[PDB]
Amino acid sequence: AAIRKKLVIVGDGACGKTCLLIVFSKDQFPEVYVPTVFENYVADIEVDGKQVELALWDTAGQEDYDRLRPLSYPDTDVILMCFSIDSPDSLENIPEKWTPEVKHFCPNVPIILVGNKKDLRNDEHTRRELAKMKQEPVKPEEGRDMANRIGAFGYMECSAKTKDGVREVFEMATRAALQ
Ligand SMILES: Nc1nc2c(ncn2[C@@H]2O[C@H](COP(=O)(O)OP(=O)(O)O)[C@@H](O)[C@H]2O)c(=O)[nH]1
Ligand SMILES: [Mg+2]
Ligand SMILES: [Mg+2]
Ligand SMILES: [Mg+2]
Repeated sequence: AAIRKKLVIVGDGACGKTCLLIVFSKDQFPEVYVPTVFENYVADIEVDGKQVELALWDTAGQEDYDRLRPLSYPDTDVILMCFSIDSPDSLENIPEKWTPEVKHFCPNVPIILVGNKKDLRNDEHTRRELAKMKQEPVKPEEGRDMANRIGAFGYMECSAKTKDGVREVFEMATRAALQ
């Protein structure tokens, strides 16, 4: 009857995974109370005229539990693989940590590469703090290149803070899961 797809979100601690789920889940109508933990959390989305049940799994809190975390991977239909645009170190962990893991436990599962916190790219305090480490915010082309490099289905940027791009992240994930 209903189409259910399992979505798992991964990426470094504090890169915006939980906030991204919260903003998406709060967008749903009728309005529902949204918790701060997501484990098989069912969200109903309509994409291209089709009703889909997305079962959301957040790995926040598990980023350094290398043996516990992969227990969430079986029968995943789509991966949101996140980094934060205010953290080049988070982007470097995409090929170095997250991609090998996800490809191992989720073979042939489509990956959406997601750059979070896009509102920080041109933020004065963010630039100043990063410059102390000889870094700067991630550029869009660096995100697009990484997405090609890891064989992502697509690349999206979003901000949980402004909500820009959030809907589109989940529409893209849903299409990927269906196809
Ligand atoms: N400026 C900005 N801050 C964000 C955004 N998303 C999350 N944050 C903040 O970044 C921190 C980590 O976010 P969280 O979603 O808990 O990250 P998680 O550990 O990956 O689940 C929190 O202080 C959030 O309020 C965003 O889009 N823009
Ligand atoms: Mg990351
Ligand atoms: Mg976010
Ligand atoms: Mg839940």
